[PDB]
Amino acid sequence: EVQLVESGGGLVQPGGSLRLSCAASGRTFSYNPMGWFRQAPGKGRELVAAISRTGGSTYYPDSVEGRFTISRDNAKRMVYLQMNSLRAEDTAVYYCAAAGVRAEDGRVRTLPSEYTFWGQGTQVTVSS
Amino acid sequence: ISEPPLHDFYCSRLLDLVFLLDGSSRLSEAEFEVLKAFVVDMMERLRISQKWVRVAVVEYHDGSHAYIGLKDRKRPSELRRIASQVKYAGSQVASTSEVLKYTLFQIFSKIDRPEASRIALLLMASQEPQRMSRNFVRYVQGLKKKKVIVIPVGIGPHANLKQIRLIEKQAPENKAFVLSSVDELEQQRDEIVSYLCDLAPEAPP
Repeated sequence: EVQLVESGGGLVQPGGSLRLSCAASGRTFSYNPMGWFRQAPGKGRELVAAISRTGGSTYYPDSVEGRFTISRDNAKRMVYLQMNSLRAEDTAVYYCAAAGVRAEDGRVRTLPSEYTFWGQGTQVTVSS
Repeated sequence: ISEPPLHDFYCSRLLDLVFLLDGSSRLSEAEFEVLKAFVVDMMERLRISQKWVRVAVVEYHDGSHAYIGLKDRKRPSELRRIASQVKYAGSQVASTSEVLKYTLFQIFSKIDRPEASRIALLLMASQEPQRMSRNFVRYVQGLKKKKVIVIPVGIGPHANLKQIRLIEKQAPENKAFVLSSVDELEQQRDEIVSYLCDLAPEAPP
């Protein structure tokens, strides 16, 4: 139905910067609300960033306000995670997801169970 | 591919949707402009394509003036511009019986898209002469047999409630919205487009 492909992960210096890309494809793709999640060593999946269908609305947990900007370009069927002033704890596998529950409503989605389609993951390691 | 969503709400389903606009003087020129705006807002909240939502726009007086057919392969922005430029008729009569016959024999003469739901959004402000209603139930029954859902929207105190209730009787998905005026259309828009979207399937290919 929906295929999501993350790219652009790698190693960075603490306080460094990194842009993640996600290429969305498939017939049923309708510019769904999207979200970036992560799994850090020994931890559950965390939503770090969510965006409405149009991009006019965004959600980040207070913990990461100022360190992540989610954006999207619907003409290219892309979504992005700008990572800024990176820390040790930002080391994790980063997943791009899309809401398939009531897709017609393109408002930002914070409930992780409403995210239905998932990419393969991209590793970000913040080290020396 | 071609043209991204204008709003957060965006119906990506298999739907043949027909907008039927009362052309009688029961609406002022200014009230008719409000009706077209509602139609253009609706169109902006649909994924318009031969694969997803197909739209038709007809204005009805004692006859039917089609401006867009379901099959007209044009750019959504072009289709919406056409809808915004439908002319005020301000006619003496608007015949629900005639525009339902047109929809039955001219729009839904054959079912290209059995995979899609088919919807007639009958936007009513007036009451046709009782001489013109001879075959009214016949044509609604003909639409129920072609699996066309008729959704009557009565606008204002002159809309024919007898006929709206009649349409609801003839079939259970046939469901009505009774509005006190055109200004209520914008209030009611999000509920209406949500209802229309839910009657349709997500790609059952």
